Amino acid sequence: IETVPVKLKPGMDGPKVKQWPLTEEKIKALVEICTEMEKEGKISKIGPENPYNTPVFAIKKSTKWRKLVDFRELNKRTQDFWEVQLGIPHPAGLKKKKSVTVLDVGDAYFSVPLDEDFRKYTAFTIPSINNETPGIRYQYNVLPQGWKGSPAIFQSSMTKILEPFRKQNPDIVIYQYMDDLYVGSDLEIGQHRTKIEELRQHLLRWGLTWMGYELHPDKWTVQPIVLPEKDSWTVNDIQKLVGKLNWASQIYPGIKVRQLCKLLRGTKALTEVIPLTEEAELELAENREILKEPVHGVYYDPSKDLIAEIQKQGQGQWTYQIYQEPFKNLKTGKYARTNDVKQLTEAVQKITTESIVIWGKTPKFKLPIQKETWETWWTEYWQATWIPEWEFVNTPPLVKLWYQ
Amino acid sequence: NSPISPIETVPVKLKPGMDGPKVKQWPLTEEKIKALVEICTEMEKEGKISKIGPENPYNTPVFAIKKKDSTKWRKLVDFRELNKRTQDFWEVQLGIPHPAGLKKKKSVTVLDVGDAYFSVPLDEDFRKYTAFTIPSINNETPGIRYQYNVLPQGWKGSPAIFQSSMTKILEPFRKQNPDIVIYQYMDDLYVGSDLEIGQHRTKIEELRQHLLRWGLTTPDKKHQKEPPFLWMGYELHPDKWTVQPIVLPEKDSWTVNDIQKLVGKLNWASQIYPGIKVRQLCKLLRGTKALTEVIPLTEEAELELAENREILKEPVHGVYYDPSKDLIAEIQKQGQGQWTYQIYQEPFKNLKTGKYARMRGAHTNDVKQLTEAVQKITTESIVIWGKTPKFKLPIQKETWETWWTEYWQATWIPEWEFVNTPPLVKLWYQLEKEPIVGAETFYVDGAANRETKLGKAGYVTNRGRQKVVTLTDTTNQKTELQAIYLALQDSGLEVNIVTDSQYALGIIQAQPDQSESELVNQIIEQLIKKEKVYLAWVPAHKGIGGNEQVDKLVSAGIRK
Ligand SMILES: N#Cc1cc(Cl)cc(Oc2c(Cl)ccc(CNC(=O)c3[nH]cnc3Cl)c2F)c1
Ligand SMILES: [Mg+2]
Repeated sequence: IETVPVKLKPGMDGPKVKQWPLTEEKIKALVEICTEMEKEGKISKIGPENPYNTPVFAIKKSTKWRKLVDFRELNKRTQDFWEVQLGIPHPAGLKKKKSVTVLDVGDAYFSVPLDEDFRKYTAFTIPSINNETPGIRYQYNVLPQGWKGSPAIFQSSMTKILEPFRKQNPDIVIYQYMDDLYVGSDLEIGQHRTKIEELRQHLLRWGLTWMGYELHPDKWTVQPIVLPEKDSWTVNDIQKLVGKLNWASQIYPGIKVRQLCKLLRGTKALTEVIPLTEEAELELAENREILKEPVHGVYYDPSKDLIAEIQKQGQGQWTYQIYQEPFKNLKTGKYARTNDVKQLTEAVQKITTESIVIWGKTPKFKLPIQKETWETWWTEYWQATWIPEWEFVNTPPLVKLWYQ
Repeated sequence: NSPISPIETVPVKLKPGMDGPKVKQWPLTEEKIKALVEICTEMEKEGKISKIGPENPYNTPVFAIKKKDSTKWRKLVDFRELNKRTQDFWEVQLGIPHPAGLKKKKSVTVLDVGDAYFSVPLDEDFRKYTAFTIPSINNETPGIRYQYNVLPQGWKGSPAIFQSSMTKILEPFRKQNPDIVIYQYMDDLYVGSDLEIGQHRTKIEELRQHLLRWGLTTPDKKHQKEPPFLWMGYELHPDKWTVQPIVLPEKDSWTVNDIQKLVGKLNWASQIYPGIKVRQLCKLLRGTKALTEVIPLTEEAELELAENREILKEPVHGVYYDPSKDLIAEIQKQGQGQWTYQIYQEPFKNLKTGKYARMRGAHTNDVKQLTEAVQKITTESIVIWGKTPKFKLPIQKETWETWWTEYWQATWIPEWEFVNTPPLVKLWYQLEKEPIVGAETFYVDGAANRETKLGKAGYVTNRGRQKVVTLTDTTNQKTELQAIYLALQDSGLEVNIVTDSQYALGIIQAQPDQSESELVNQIIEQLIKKEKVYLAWVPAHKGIGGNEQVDKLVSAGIRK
């Protein structure tokens, strides 16, 4: 096979990202895997004249260990290649299908050799414990899993592989994103599963083998901001409500509070009850209607990054919002049901998966957690083969209460 | 003289778009010129360098020095310019071994490699860039020109290429001797086995010989160092380790420099001597400073120092690591944001100790700090031992449970157990989930003028009270906290407070027990004394009753 030449975005050098410390268990697992990949020619040991590095991790995905390379940096620095030069167009139909199955096709890439002048940028290190040994250095000789360039390059081969199947099932949508195929149909679930098995057989002829089996995106609907319903309303309850309604108005146009504030006039004790006047009763009812419908004026812009915020609500509940401009929510949702970090990583993965399906992009996460805690623990429960961008924030205080 | 390894060379490049150095050789004394001719002549004989013509256009300055006590000359090459132009290499090591991570061995041998760098060849295509010139007596005739055949001292690539070369060389021996540990550090190898002395001293020789087959010379049985090994500020004995002796100076007048050097030594001692403190001594250094400027010790600083001397008066040692057993980590609060810890596998024989004394943010509490300390120790343990320890913490499971479930950040301590070692970690107050019936409701507010920095803080209450204090050189933030403080001062043991400051609410809802802000500390004092406090937020400038009135009241003279 002739290799596709790859050039970095002008002025950018390759990644120089340090390896996060690994437990013995994972180091040992990585050493087995890499020893075997070396024998098979997929990777080769490198010398110190290669100054690059990309972190590596071990995950379960099953009880078998899998190597997960964090190419987030290489991906940012090679964006012109995989997005503009060799972009994979994202089908709008995928999210409309009743069932979507996600298949791992990462092994496909290991039979295609990587441009020799690019290999150096895929350098990585297996560290040792207590800096006993210098630590084992490799680069890739073939398309590596986790690099967005790999599917960009394999795109032409994937099309040949899928051509018969597509031709025979023209109402099935197949989308490739990183190491995975997303396969959507409107069929009855048994028929759907049969066509998936059929697809597996096609793939098998080219040497290839927080979520249910399938995804059901047509059964994804919004989380309305919900206003409580009561017989008796205290000053506090109306205050709470007005605060909730107030913030809600920045997102939704038409939200009105005039009447509600009229009740609070004076310097009233918080516990004291205030019977609702008919105008207020009705103002409340009008807002209530507005919140059930979508946001007028808010549209996905492909030239912009997606952002995800998540809030811990207690009792295993987490809310989230995805937007490109603050308050211009494209999607909002809830995730439920361990410990906090486990739940959070589950939520992050589910939100990312929905994001791939809806837009063909992963969002940048604002995570309500301490950096080091996250960095220590996230790999223990991570099962995806991609990794989204993230940063760390302080959530508080009522952005929490304004949802759920 | 010495061998030069037949190991393959590492190909080396200049930074793309850069040519090699062409730095002008400055005229030298006859004395210096003569020394350099004798040195280089000898180095050429040994293979280390070679003569080249004037076709090679590259040059790097050369110097020579000889101390006034000595008669031996040394050559100094200034590779600054070549180093700019030489590619980046992979970093040598992520970290250095900690003694506490060493598994105990029956026998240990240290082997330093002689003339490490000069024993490794240099990429033939790159040698040209290492050119230098011994100049003529008064720079009249063309100088004598040389280039390096081996890794030069002071060149950017030598450390990395050496280590790389040592690794390749060691590989086969490792694969045939999996039981033997060999630590690589700089020119050194540290070699440990569980074999009996005889079979060890044999295996050392097989290694020394294997190393010699590849051009690397090492010391023999007679010249090999003996335990205790003194290494990087540590002492490594056969079944324990410690830090090298710490001399705590006595002084009438302490200079900044003396205190910096004291803190450093105490910090270094803290890895095995438990309970070391440096907070008060560090407080003295946070200022204009100046190395020779004497700083008088505060009473607290003197007491801290005295307590450390007591800790240090008798030697303490740590044990080595046994990978068949779990690690246990214990943490104690020492007060004033200071934490101390000990890690052992068998109580109470410590592998090592440490401290945590870090403010994360302006306002915090002991539960947050403890979690941070746990996180630091966990990372440290993964680095030193490749696994996390089981924890023993001075906090009830119930306190931890209440805190994590109600707090808004995700947080997770791995396997731990409560241990009753006071002071215990607790939360000192809690805010009500609901409005307090039969309690006065204070609507509070603050305002600050941006030009003048004058401010007003105040409240109105449902029982008809009001108050307004004036403030100078303040900010909006500060006035909002003052307002809350006022309401707490003038209220009974139960009170509902309504604010429009998300800033203040956020601080207070995290149940801080300590702050850099005096005002916040005063607010905390109050919150502890109260029986019940309910704190709520309303948006500002929406004419919400109670809020609109205190807003008019505190805006007067400050804002429209
Ligand atoms: N100098 C030095 C030095 C530095 C380091 Cl990091 C390690 C080192 O060797 C040791 C090795 Cl390779 C393993 C274990 C240890 C700990 N010491 C022993 O096991 C021991 N046994 C008999 N005498 C001693 Cl001392 C090493 F020091 C020696
Ligand atoms: Mg205000």
